[PDB]
Amino acid sequence: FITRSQAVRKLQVSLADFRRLCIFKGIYPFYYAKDIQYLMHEPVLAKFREHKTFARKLTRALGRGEVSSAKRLEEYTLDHIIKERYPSFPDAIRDIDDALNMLFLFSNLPSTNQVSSKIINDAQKICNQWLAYVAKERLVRKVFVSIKGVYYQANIKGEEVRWLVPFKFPENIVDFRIMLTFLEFYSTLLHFVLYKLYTDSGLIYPPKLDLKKDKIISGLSSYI
Amino acid sequence: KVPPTIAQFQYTLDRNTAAETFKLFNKYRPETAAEKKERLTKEAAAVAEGASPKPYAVKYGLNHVVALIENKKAKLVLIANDVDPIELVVFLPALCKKMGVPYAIVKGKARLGTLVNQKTSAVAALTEVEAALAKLVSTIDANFADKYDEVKKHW
Amino acid sequence: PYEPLIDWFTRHEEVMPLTAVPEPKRRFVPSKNEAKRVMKIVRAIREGRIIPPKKLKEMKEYDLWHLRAPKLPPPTNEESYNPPEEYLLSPEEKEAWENTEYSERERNFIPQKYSALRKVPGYGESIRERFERSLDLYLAPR
Amino acid sequence: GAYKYLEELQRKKQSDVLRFLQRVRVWEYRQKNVIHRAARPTRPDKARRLGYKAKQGFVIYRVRVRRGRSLRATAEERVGRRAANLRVLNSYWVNQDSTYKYFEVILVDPQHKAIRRDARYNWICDPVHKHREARGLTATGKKSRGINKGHKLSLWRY
Amino acid sequence: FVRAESIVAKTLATSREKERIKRVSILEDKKAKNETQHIASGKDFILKDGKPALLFIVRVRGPLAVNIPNKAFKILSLLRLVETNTGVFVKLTKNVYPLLKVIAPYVVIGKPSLSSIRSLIQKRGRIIYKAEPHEIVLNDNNIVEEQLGDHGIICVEDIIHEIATMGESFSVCNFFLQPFKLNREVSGFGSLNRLRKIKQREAESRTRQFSNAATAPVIEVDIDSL
RNA sequence: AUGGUGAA
RNA sequence: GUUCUUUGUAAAGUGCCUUCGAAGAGUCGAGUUGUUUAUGCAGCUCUAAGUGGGUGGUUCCAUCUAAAGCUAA
RNA sequence: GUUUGACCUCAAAUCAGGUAGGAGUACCCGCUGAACUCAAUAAGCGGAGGAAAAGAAACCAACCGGGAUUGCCUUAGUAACGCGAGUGAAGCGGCAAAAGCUCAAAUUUGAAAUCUGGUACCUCGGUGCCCGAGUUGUAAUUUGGAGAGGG
Repeated sequence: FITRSQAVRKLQVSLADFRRLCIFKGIYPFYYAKDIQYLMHEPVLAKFREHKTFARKLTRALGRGEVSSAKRLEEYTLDHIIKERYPSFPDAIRDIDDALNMLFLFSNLPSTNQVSSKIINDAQKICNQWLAYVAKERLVRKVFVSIKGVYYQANIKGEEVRWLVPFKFPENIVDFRIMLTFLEFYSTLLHFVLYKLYTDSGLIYPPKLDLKKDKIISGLSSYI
Repeated sequence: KVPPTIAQFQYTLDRNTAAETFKLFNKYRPETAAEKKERLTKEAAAVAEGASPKPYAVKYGLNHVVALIENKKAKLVLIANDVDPIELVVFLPALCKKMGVPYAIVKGKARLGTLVNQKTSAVAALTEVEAALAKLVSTIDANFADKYDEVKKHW
Repeated sequence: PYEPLIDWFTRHEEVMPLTAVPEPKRRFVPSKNEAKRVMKIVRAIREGRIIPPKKLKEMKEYDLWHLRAPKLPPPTNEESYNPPEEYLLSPEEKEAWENTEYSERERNFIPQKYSALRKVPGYGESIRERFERSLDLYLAPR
Repeated sequence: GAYKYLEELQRKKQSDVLRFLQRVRVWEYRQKNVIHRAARPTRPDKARRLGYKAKQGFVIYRVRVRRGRSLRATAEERVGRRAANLRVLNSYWVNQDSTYKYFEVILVDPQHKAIRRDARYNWICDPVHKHREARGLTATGKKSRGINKGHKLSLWRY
Repeated sequence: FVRAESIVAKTLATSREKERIKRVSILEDKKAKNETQHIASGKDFILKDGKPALLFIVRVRGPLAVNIPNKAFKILSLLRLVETNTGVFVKLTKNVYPLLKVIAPYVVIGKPSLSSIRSLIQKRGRIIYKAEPHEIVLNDNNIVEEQLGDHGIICVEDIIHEIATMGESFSVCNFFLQPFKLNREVSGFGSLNRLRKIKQREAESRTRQFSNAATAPVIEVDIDSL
């Protein structure tokens, strides 16, 4: 076992990126050496180093000038982690019950400096697919109208996901950085989960969607 | 003690005129490797499926910059102060003065090169330009070449 | 030791250039050294090993199918917008719950009742509960 | 070219500018180690006319030798000893002091693929040229050997 | 201390803005009188009329740091859109039509959508009232049921309908809404933010352009951008 | 003399 | 010999007309001190020229272009 | 705008791609170098190859010119020296073999056109992409036999 600081020094990766790595993988007690050794072999470290080098080269270009170089410099998904933490699709569905609460909360958050508009747009669009799928297989079994929101319980192959729908009222705004990493991981999981569910439903994916109806209500009344 | 021929640098162009010179030079930045390569690829694609005015760019290479000098082709010469081999640039101001060509000194060779893509350029010059070049030359003259014409003195 | 220099030579300006080198045609010709590279690229495109720039843009385009249980939190406990009248606890208990030390606090909600649906208030503590659960979602010793 | 002027400037070493430059650089050289890498040659004209080029694979060294064997050859041998994998093609003077003399030496890497891949310098990669300074085959070595041009028992079967 | 260039640039920009405002006002005064005999144009058109139409307006930054001009500053104060990235819904009318040109350089206008209006109302909202400095968000409809609802606007959906359907309580609700402070685009600085801002700025020139012509058609852009 | 060997 | 390629306003040579048109510096050299088979080298103060300079013998003539480098026999 | 990045320099790597030690030593290349003028001999030191080294004249020549370097005969036991013991060559002449040449040196400026490294294909390497070296100079064009621009 090694200390958290010792493990960070061995990985020589700043705590900000170590938080993301631990969230993707999961390490806790002081910490067992084997977990740190396994993490060090992950390919995500190479991608993080590449991103840091890209950022520093972009800063070099911006300081030197010639913005064309910075624009030209602009030229990933944690698929492997999904398999490790979710050995099988039922395991992913089981973990959904607590994972997707963060995504559903983010689906109604307002855009701010701490959260880019793209993140909120993706979160809202993910709901447009989740509700669309749930409205075709008719797996809804509970509709508890709680103060926190309407506590939905869709019987997703017998795991009774306890996802909660936040109210449409403005959710006035903690360290969102960790929340941002959790949202990114859950969105990466949701992409594959939705792909699998749509393939199982027999509908061609991605199916067509209607935007004029979206401009009227913007919600489940679209995307067939 | 530095001889009178040395210390001609370090006393350089003022802040505002230096910034104006940098802005003017940025208007004629030479095409970079990526831009040149993409332009050549586009030209090849156009020709391979289905004659331009002479280009303009800043002069930076010491050998060809000096070659333009003496021939009176250099309209303006910009020199760095922090160059490690001083002998490379000690004679350049004297040659420019003898040939009757405007010249100026700047602090920071890397900043000199940042406007010409290369990491460092030591010296730079311009061959062609639109009309602000004359005003910049007059300002540089009145602020360095005529106000500090006594560079031959002091130690 | 300390004397000024003499500008005996740097006082007159030459008229004619020091050299009368003949003018090369290349200066008056569109960069034949660049037409060479243009034709090399043309040859490479003809051989097909170089993709035209348009195809690069036109080609900028799948189902992939210490590990203790996370211990999910308990389900809802009479936090409905229209709960039984008996479950609407007195203000004194609600005040104690609100003033209860955090973390050690047991209940995660305050009892309330609302008849009209439009009167249902929006939850303001949703973000805080999710943030609290986030810590356990990855810092839990398990 | 600038070299045309640099050569003439270096010719008048007694001039004030070069006298100041030498006394400025002597202290910096002294503060450095006995043998140290030089990022760029302080006399680019001399190195370029000596066949040195700025392309990859070329290395410039500097070394200090006590004053009072030929100093150039001793400096070349000393730099070659530390730089076992490099070849001391040539060396030239840059600065002199009352107690020490400074000679710049240009090194060419034979293992580097860039040096091996060009016909203008691939000859130096042959094993025959190994330790060229050791045998005094350089310009200073040949001069010391007295290889000038001009005046400057056997029994057969029958 | 401030360098000379800034003062000269501000003066030059202010002169042009004042000249444009004066020309537009003088032309509009003659157009209203209906003489329409020795002016560039008398009719009005929009390209991408003064008929009723609910439109959304966003206060954009720029142009260069022109000192607050009386006409445009007062017009903005009427809509209380002084702060950048602030927007409010206004009822288009013939009398209000010249205001677009009066404050065209500082704002961008367009036709919103029902979904966009609903999302904006349900995601943002202010009620600056009971010391009453609190910026309480539209958490519950109780405030709407008490302070509002005299005309039947009891819930947020009623406010949405009034705004989209131009109801009688449109003026009352709009003032009560304390128009929203929309978040800025980049909302950052540092290594990536600088490049992102530089890239975004290019679209501003091609989208937020002012022809400065007295008879320039009303500038309109789809509100779907944000 | 050259180059090594050892000892109180 | 056999072949698939031969290419792009691509490269070279030669005679005619015309205009331009470089050369290895603490280096040659010089004095001294040590070595050398009265050449050369080395330490050191000085250290320069480009219709210039190095080696020679007759009244100043013959040859060459040094202080960088590769090269089987 | 007290924040920042560049450039220059100084360090670190169980990082990637590379190399020197040692041995043999007849021959070869330099330093040092002892005694019966002995001897620029022997020993010692350092470095290499199958040969090493030298090599295409700031050479010899006083001719009706020869014309890279090295070996043999001859020059010659002569010139020259110490005239004394001993040392001691070289041009020319004949023989075996012959080969040329490359950069600094003058603007590629209408395009650093140059190259190392990493990656995906067919592999004593070639192609696309990315980075880096490069302007304090990487390719072609010129090395005194001159050479360059043009018609």
